[PDB]
Amino acid sequence: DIQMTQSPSIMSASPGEKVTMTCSASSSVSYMHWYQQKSSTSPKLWIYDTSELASGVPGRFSGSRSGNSYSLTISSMEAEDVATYYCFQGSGYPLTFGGGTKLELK
Amino acid sequence: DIQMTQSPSIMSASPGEKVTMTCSASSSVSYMHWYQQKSSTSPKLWIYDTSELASGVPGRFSGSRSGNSYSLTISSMEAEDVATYYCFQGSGYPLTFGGGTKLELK
Amino acid sequence: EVQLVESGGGLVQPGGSVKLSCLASGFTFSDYYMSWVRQSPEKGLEWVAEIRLESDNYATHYAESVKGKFTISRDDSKSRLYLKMNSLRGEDTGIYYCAFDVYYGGAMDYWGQGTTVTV
Amino acid sequence: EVQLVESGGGLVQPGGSVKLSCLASGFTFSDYYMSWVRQSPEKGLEWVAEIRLESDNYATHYAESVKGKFTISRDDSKSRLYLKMNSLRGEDTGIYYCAFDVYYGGAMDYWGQGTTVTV
Amino acid sequence: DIVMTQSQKFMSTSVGDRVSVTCKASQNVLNNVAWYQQKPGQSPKALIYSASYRYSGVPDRFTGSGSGTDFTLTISNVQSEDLAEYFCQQYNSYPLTFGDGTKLELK
Amino acid sequence: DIVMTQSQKFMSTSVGDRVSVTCKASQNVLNNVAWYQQKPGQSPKALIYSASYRYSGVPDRFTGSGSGTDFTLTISNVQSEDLAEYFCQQYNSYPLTFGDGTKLELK
Amino acid sequence: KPRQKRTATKAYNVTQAFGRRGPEQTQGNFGDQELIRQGTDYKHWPQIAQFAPSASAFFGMSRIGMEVTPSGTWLTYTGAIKLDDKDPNFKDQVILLNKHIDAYKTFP
Amino acid sequence: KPRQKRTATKAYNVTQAFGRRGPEQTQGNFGDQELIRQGTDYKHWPQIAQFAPSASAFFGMSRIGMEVTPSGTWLTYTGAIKLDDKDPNFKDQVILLNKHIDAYKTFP
Amino acid sequence: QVQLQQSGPELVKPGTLVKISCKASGYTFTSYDINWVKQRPGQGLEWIGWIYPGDGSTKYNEKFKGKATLTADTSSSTAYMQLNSLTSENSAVYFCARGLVGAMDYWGQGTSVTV
Amino acid sequence: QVQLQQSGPELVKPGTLVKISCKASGYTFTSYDINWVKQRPGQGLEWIGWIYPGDGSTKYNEKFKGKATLTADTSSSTAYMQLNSLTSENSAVYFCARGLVGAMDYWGQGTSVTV
Repeated sequence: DIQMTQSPSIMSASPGEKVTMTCSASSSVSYMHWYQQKSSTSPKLWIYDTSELASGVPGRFSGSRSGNSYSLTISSMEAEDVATYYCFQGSGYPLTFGGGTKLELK
Repeated sequence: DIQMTQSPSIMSASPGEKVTMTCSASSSVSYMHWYQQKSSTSPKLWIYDTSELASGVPGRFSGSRSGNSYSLTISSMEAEDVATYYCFQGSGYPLTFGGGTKLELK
Repeated sequence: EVQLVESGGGLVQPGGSVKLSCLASGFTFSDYYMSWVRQSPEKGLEWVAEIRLESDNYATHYAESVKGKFTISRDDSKSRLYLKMNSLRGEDTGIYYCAFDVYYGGAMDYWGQGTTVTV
Repeated sequence: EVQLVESGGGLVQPGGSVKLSCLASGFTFSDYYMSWVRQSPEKGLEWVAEIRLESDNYATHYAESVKGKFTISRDDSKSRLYLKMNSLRGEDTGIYYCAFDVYYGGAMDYWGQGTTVTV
Repeated sequence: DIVMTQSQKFMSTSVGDRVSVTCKASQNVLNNVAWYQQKPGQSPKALIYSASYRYSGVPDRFTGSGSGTDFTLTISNVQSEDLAEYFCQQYNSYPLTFGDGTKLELK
Repeated sequence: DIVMTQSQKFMSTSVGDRVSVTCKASQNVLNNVAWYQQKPGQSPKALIYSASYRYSGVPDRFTGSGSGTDFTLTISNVQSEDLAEYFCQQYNSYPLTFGDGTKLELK
Repeated sequence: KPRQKRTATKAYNVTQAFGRRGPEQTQGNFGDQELIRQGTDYKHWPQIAQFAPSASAFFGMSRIGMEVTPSGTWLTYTGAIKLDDKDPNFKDQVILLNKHIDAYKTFP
Repeated sequence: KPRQKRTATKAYNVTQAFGRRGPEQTQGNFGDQELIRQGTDYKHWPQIAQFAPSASAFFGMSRIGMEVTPSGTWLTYTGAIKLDDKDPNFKDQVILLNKHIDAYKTFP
Repeated sequence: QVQLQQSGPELVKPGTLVKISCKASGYTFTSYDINWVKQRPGQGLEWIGWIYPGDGSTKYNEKFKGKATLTADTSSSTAYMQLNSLTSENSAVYFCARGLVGAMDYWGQGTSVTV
Repeated sequence: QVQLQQSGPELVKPGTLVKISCKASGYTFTSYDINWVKQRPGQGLEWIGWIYPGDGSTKYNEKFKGKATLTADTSSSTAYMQLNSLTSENSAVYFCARGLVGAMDYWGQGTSVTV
């Protein structure tokens, strides 16, 4: 079994300021994906294969892989980015989502 | 173990015509290197591996790999091509040269 | 071309059974796998279970949090996915989504609307 | 640069023994193969033998018709190749050449001048 | 479900000429289509696969070209042994279609 | 054989400034060169390999660049512990031919 | 295991180990609906597996280069393998290597 | 055997089976002065061959394409394999790979 | 060479179950896939399905699900088909051919049904 | 940590054979090469050669062929160098070092020889 944890939980943000969210994971994680959910809407895919942005995703976002720790780096904060972001695994059958990080403003 | 025989013994030629020389190979020779010797001089190399023209050569010549039979096509004849021409192996240790083809003019 | 819709919810008495259904229209349904995902205010999102094609004898796989008390079935003719439940303890409250991906392998990019289940 | 020079030939009576030489200057002779190629007015070019590097215990490899009566040895210090002959019959008439390749194997590109041996 | 449509249900021609038919596909099907011939009252025989290559036994003068949408079969020097019906099949998304039919006649 | 020539047999500089050396090769050595540092008395360590990579322990102040003939390095800031001799080698042809010697003194 | 020596089976789906197929340079191109699921268990795999380079052949035939960016270091390979036109299996490989090449544009 | 599945050794020299190394598109460029001679017997072979793609990796990562000319068919393979930067053997692999790529320009 | 012999004509009463057989030979049976197709008089061809005599995989088309039931017999390299619609709307002929991934390579004389 | 010890200073009479020792540790001995270099006081470095302990292969530079001789001892991961040409021209220091084929990684202390 694999247990994963997102380090920030209620991290705040300011316009234009860079935002960083780190998802820890165990081994065997091939390519961690990132989804985003807003208030009262269906979840959408935003990062797949840890590097590739999805369809419609603005070029602001970009992923990284520092060893076993994966990271999402919001280049500049915009009004259209206040939502919950959650990490997802895809290798093992016991799939497990992260804990979610709720990004607010200042 | 290996026997190689060039088909034309003494083939005549005319200026601007097409020349075809055929070397057979009753073996599994990977690439058939291909040499040329003129009268009273040191032999020189003319085809590297069954297709490639050598260093310092007109682009007239071109090799082929029609099955176990190998061939050289001379596009147009010229005064600079009256010599002997030999096929050479080099896959197996018991190396064997061909019989040679003597291209004369008409 | 692709659009999912799920229903079958409603108030459930503690310990009862409810059979959520998901209907798909606009693609070859017996070509792709599907899974279910919960959504609760506290525990966020958690994976319920996924199902595989008819080729592998309708192979299933269920999450460890609920090994029993759940069963995914998939009829191929009517093109639906059924999520049968049993003994709903007072923890499974919130929305349920039915999601699938085109490039087989968890990258879910076709979600639905949501079915509300309350104990 | 590369320039091979070979000598040592001459008139030899049947049953005699000669010793051709092959001196090279301009490249690291201790890091390449080398072989001999004979020529006759009738039988064309035939392969005599080759020699390999010091790594493989100075391995040798001779042709079929001339399997015996010939011996290739190579001293690396003076940078020469020696081809010793014994009991030369009437078939060994004509010009002998040294030949070594840069890309180890097959295509011989750096030839020499020629050494004349007559029975 | 992909639909493959033709035109010219009847198309006569002359002997020893250049005739070519067309076959447009609704959804993009890359380059995986195949052309088939069938003489009346006999089983079909495969003409061209992969839209460019020719089967063994199939003579020359039967060429194919196209990619994606408009696939074309070109026959040169039409001879007597060509009066038949010609079809095209797609192979990208099961289920498979076979076109409608192109009769090749004389005039 | 290959000869690697390095001029400026004596170079001085200030503290924390940008200083660079130059080492030209006769034949093409592709990108297979490496620099080394030796302080007076002690044995030399290893600074840069493959002309654009640092070993483990070398501070990031050191960097290198170049390809083919004009291989060079650059020290970002001259510190006290960088008073030594620096060499550049040729790991391609076999006669390895280490090259001359340069120094980086103060002023 | 490093990503360049991972076998794809019914457990590790092809998109689950080699990433999703797409147009990007890093992303792969080969594969159709059946192959990305069955993996090496695909019924006509050996026939398309007769083109997989061996350990030595890959280095011996392909052109290799090293490209370095602030992102890291990459090995770039440019290969070219000819297909025999005399073997009877010639009309067995073109179809297989056409149904699967550039097939990501056809997925819904 | 086909050209894409030949193993090189001290009997079949790399230049004897994979073709003479050169600058042309078809020909390769790896090997410096010894890999083309010893072959898989090269004393530092495994550390280089760990970058050799497996059967499912070559057809799972490369941008495969098919080119048709009057000469015949050709399978074109572009690829990119990333080398990690944390494992110590990193400072064992950049040295070897640089001292063998594009080394045909260094022969006399 | 490669030949796929099929049975002869068959005149049957409505609803009465049918069985159309085709025996393969001259090639490795479990190396290629056998498919079927129908051809109404005047209309065009339309796919039915294929069967591979390995794992017994069989992927029908949407229209003819449940209407046709393919089988395999590796003992004599024979594949046959059972149809159960027989509504005077499928009064046609059927062709049992081969194929790698769907591209039909060879064919056979076929059969002919009549309600 | 990877370290490479070497013997101390030696003062020898002309013509006498000189043996220099270089012991390794904390490293798979058959996984690298032990090479040697010379450094006359004032002059620059120059190559001598390496020895691979496994195959015993030895490649010398042109100048020192027949002058120095290397050897290997897999028993204690120690390599020795024998100098048999020293007359008056080699009052210098020698550096036993390591490294893959080509470049040199971490070095050793070395030792000085004066006639």
